[PDB]
Amino acid sequence: HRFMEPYLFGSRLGQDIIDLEQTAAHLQLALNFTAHVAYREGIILFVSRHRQFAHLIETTARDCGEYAHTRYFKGGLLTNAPLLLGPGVRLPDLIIFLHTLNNVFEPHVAVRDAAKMNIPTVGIVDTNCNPALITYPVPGNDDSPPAVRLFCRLFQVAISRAKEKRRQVEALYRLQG
Amino acid sequence: VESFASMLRHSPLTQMGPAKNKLVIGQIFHIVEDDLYIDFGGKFHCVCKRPEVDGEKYQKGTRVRLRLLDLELTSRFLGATTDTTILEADAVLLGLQES
Amino acid sequence: ATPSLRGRLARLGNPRRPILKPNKPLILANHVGERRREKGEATCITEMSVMMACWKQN
Amino acid sequence: SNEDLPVPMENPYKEPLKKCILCEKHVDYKNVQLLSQFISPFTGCIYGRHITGLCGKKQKEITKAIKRAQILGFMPVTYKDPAYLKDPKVCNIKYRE
Amino acid sequence: AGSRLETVGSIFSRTRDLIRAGVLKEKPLWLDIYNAFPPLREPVFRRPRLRYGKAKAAVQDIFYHEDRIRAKFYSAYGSGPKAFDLFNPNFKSTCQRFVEKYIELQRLGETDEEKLFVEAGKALLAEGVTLRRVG
Amino acid sequence: GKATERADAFRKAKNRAVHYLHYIERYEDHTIYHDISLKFKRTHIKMKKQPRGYGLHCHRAIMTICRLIGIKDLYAKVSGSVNMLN
RNA sequence: UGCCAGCCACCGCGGUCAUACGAUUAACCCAAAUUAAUAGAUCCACGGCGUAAAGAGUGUUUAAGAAAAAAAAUCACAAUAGAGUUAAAUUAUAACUAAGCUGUAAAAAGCCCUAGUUAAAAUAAAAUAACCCACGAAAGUGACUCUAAUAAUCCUGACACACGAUAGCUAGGACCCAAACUGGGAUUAGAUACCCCACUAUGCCUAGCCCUAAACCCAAAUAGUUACAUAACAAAACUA
RNA sequence: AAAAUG
Ligand SMILES: [Mg+2]
Ligand SMILES: [Mg+2]
Ligand SMILES: [Mg+2]
Ligand SMILES: [Mg+2]
Ligand SMILES: [Mg+2]
Ligand SMILES: [Mg+2]
Ligand SMILES: [Mg+2]
Ligand SMILES: [Mg+2]
Ligand SMILES: [Mg+2]
Ligand SMILES: [Mg+2]
Ligand SMILES: [Mg+2]
Ligand SMILES: [Mg+2]
Ligand SMILES: [Mg+2]
Ligand SMILES: [Mg+2]
Ligand SMILES: [Mg+2]
Ligand SMILES: [Mg+2]
Ligand SMILES: [Mg+2]
Ligand SMILES: [Mg+2]
Ligand SMILES: [Mg+2]
Ligand SMILES: [Mg+2]
Ligand SMILES: [Mg+2]
Ligand SMILES: [Mg+2]
Ligand SMILES: [Mg+2]
Ligand SMILES: [Mg+2]
Ligand SMILES: [Mg+2]
Ligand SMILES: [Mg+2]
Ligand SMILES: [Mg+2]
Ligand SMILES: [Mg+2]
Ligand SMILES: [Zn+2]
Repeated sequence: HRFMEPYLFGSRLGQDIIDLEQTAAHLQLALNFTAHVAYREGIILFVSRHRQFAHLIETTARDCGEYAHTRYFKGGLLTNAPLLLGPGVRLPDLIIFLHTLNNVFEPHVAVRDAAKMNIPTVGIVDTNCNPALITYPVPGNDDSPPAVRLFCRLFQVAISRAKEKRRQVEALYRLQG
Repeated sequence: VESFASMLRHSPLTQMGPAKNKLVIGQIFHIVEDDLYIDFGGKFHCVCKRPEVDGEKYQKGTRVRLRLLDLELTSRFLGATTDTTILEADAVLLGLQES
Repeated sequence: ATPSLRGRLARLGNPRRPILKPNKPLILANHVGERRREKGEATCITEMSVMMACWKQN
Repeated sequence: SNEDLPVPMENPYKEPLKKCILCEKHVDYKNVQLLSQFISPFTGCIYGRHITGLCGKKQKEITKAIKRAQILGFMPVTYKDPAYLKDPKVCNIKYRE
Repeated sequence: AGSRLETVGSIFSRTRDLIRAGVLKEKPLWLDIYNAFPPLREPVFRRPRLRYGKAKAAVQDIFYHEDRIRAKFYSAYGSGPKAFDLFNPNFKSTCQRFVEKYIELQRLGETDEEKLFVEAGKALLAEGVTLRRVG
Repeated sequence: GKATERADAFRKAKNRAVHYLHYIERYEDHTIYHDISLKFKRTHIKMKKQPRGYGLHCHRAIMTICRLIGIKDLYAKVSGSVNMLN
């Protein structure tokens, strides 16, 4: 993509290599932002349209206690919330993209709808992705099983620590008086 | 603290250079009735045909030898702004961890 | 091998006379054309002829 | 200060370019045996690039040589000479299936 | 209610200005975290315009000095008998052994390419790897 | 808002205009920060920063829009197409 | 009253259906002034030229203008003008065989000095190569060989100079084949058309004119940039 | 092949 030029280290015989210095620099902020929303009782949803690891995304989300969407994204899901989901619902406060592109190789619906509804989006963007709309983009690899498992485990522990430390903070709040 | 330039210079993929006609070890992680999904480990997973000799010996987790042809099959077509990604790699089967 | 396309169409950057003049833009579509059904033809006119030869002779 | 940074130098893995069968060769109008391999044995047409597989210069040169030899009195136009009919097949066209 | 405009700017600006004007009377929870830890680039929409003319991308190809030796090794003997193991992080290949011999032969004050090549090829026999030259 | 009935179109426009809200930076809450010369599809707009005593000498629609926004002092000239949407 | 009477600056209104015609009431704006007409002031482009009006058919040059930072000039292939040659087909012309040949959806007309095969000058044109993209300023050029040869140490520039497809004119020559026009035969109510046959001007060479094209790639020339930025379609938007 | 008008 034209917008991945600053996020790349170079090109190894046609194949572009993403430098991991800015990847880690972005991932620190990404995990911190993801953990803070979970700490402040926020709804976190893992959007990912990729028919290889979708089962792993629902397993990770269920273990985290957050919500997931790996199936076909309907039209007015995030915009027409009072109709698609229920009379009055709570919009997800954070959207995690593990695969910003769908099976058509087009930008996802949710990355546009989150920007429309002022919903923070943290996303793993590949060399063919568009990071202009993602609030917290992390340049990485989303097609490697080890890379996606690493990202899923990192986002699992980021939520787990946030929730647990919220519980001990509330426990100390109870002892405060 | 080790720097990415330093570890990338010593990465095995850097040592391999071009991926044309290179012998690699891969491990099968998925099995279809006749297609074997072999992860040689570079970026993507190649798909191969089950041979006629010792066909029952190919199971999930088996290590095999591949002659890599291309890391990622992409090409340009008429009126296309970017390539058409196949999300796969090109490789052929030679043996199964001859040791 | 695919025929070359450089310097064929009429563009601002093309200095020479256009070579190819497309009826429709050369954009590869997402669907192929439906297969054509073959036109039928009469059968065994040859054997009908030898059938009628008996009738004309006998 | 990093000594492991990539250096901007020419590609070492640059494979040599493919050559036409007659790169750095001499095409002549008197070599009917050579000119006959690029013409059809039954009709006498001159094969194109997609059939012969020659880079841009030698295709025009072989065409000019055939056209010159056909009028100077060295090669027949309508057919390929049966004496040179048994030459090795260089063209990529297959008639009998 | 809110602002559903994407091309105007980023989400943080469209929430902050709405609250400053007084339309959005409720602070979203993520605004405080954005203020505390902002990202590197503001999430403003930028249209991917095509690049015409003589302009070219600014990415530079990754090439080192060891690639010159690896090209000679692959041109002479091709792929090594020891197949490449990409799972091992500390895996050293036959070409890696060849280039490690080449660098030390260079440090030994040898400037001739033939001397740097054939001597390394013979030295590999001391460790006992088989070289298959391609004719 | 577009509908078969005029009242329905009015209601649709009212309910759909709130969802798309801009914020206009107004210098000292009466005039824009700097003169703006903008080229839209086919409509040219030239707007110049104006003093406190020059109240909304603009087009008859720009005056209404700026009255809704909060701009009290402005001068605007529109050239080319005068299409309302553009 | 009902496309009648009539009204209007533009749109336009007149249906036993008029807030637009005529009258009444009511209302609005001016005011000793109010309307109508004619003159004025102001109003066109520091904008554009692919599809709406616009890039002139081409090159050179005079006058005139910009030289604002630095670089360059010249190579396979069908530029052009002369001279020579012809591989396939076609035909004038002879010999054997047949009574048919050509013709269309079907026919008719025409030719039976016809048709097939074997030999054959002259004229015209130059399969495949060409899925190539070169030459020439443009028009234009691709069967072969030879000679001459393709300006500028390279900005723009006319009403001046030189070219300028086909069509048409004059004189001489050529005429296989194609064909305006014309004469027959089909179809049609008509067919002075599309369909079939024959033939003339013409297409061919030399010399002299004519100076026109959807001469269009509807995108002017010279050096550039991918910055801002999609009226629509189309070949993306732009600078000096 | 054929074939007009409102
Ligand atoms: Mg990817
Ligand atoms: Mg030219
Ligand atoms: Mg068209
Ligand atoms: Mg079509
Ligand atoms: Mg108007
Ligand atoms: Mg009146
Ligand atoms: Mg009136
Ligand atoms: Mg009245
Ligand atoms: Mg005008
Ligand atoms: Mg015009
Ligand atoms: Mg022109
Ligand atoms: Mg003209
Ligand atoms: Mg002449
Ligand atoms: Mg004659
Ligand atoms: Mg007759
Ligand atoms: Mg020819
Ligand atoms: Mg020149
Ligand atoms: Mg000039
Ligand atoms: Mg002329
Ligand atoms: Mg003439
Ligand atoms: Mg004649
Ligand atoms: Mg005729
Ligand atoms: Mg007639
Ligand atoms: Mg023309
Ligand atoms: Mg024009
Ligand atoms: Mg000019
Ligand atoms: Mg549109
Ligand atoms: Mg009539
Ligand atoms: Zn060659």
